[PDB]
Amino acid sequence: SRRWRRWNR
Amino acid sequence: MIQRTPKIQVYSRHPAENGKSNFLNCYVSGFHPSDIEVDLLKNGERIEKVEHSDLSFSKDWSFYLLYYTEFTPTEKDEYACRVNHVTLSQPKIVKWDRDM
Amino acid sequence: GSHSMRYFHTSVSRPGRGEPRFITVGYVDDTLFVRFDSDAASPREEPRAPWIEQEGPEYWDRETQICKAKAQTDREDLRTLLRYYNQSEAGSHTLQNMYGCDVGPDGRLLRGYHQDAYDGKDYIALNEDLSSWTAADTAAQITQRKWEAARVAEQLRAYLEGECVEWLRRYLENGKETLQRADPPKTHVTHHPISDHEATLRCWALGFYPAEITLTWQRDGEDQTQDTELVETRPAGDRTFQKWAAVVVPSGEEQRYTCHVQHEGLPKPLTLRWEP
Repeated sequence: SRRWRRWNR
Repeated sequence: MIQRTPKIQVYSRHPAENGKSNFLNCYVSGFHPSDIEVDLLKNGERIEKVEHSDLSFSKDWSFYLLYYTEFTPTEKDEYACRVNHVTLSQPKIVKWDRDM
Repeated sequence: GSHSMRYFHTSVSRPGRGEPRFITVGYVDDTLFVRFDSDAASPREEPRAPWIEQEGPEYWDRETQICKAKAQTDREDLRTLLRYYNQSEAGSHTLQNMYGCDVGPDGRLLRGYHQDAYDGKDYIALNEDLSSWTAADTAAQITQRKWEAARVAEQLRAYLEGECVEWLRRYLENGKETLQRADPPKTHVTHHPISDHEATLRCWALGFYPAEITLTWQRDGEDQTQDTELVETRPAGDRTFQKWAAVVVPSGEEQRYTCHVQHEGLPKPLTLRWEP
């Protein structure tokens, strides 16, 4: 199952 | 941009036996950038229904793809995979050798 | 033995041809189990292994939202990186990311990964400590400063040590009949005359799983690394793998050469010779 949280570079 | 030329292997899923249904594979790997044209050919002619895996990559970031089609090998029929990439001045054509 | 789960992501810009293409795949060990392609007619994450199909609709909805959201962040990041690298809008550029976990036979975390590449070269990587970064160039240092502020490393640590290992454990059990049953290679040695004085010996390994294998030719019990042609391990397309190794030998000296095969599916490592 994938990680939910995301962050821009 | 660093560019990396594709490695190419052409082979069958199972031991080739004449008259018996099988899968012809063309595996391209070690390449960058990801844009690539790959065709499977039967006696010089482009094979119509060719499927492919979804784009993925190795530890070193280089891409790989598997192209494949259901086929029946015979004694006289020739098969090959034709590959074009930005690193190539002309498309590379690798013949299918049933012992390779 | 030991196991892994990995998610791979690739975005490729295509100036003048619409929005970047996003493709992501997931693996357990060497088994592809999920896929998403932003160019599919109606994009959703889809199953690619029978043991994942049992997951409920809520699973597929969440996975699909994550993929779509990741595609959007990569579109934004491609535009940001043109500014970081002072690049024009003329060229195609590539962002890659891989993350996941390696576990031991006890299902405990051995190593977590989260690492990125731009135009095929290292951009930024989470270190093995799961608390610090390796940034490859001055652009990636900007990203590092942003990610330190936002405690990205701490959040990845929590994901990789928890969710990643646990979902891997779940998949291994659900898929045990195929994931935890190694298929040993089927092997044979072939002989091919080149001339009256020499011949090729080719050692074949077919239908094996997982992909990790060692195929070596020895002469008089010594490894022949220099003289051995060894092809990249290749997918058969039915979830198993293929590989061969070949040496060129003098006519009549074939009995001096042994092919050695190591694979986890074999009870014992094999020693093969050509049988005339």
